[PDB]
Amino acid sequence: LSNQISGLNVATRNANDGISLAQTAEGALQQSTNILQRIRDLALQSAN
Amino acid sequence: VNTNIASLNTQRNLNASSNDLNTSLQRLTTGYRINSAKDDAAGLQISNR
Repeated sequence: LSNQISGLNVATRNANDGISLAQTAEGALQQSTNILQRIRDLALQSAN
Repeated sequence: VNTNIASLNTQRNLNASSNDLNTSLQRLTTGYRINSAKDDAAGLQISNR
């Protein structure tokens, strides 16, 4: 039981670090969506 | 959770909204939707020409 709870705690910690990593990835992807939105903005403005 | 608070997303949002508010303030005080500033460089060329 002690081995189980210790491995469980370290696994929950690793899962928390993974959640944070994926959160940074999601933020970067949202920034990419904003950049592509601005790209389409200037592209359709380039119809002129 | 005491060494830091994750509420700084609200700080980011208030910063962005203050930028938007200053831009709209400029737009209304000069009467120009596109400012004499950087915004809409193509529209800026059209306006200068």
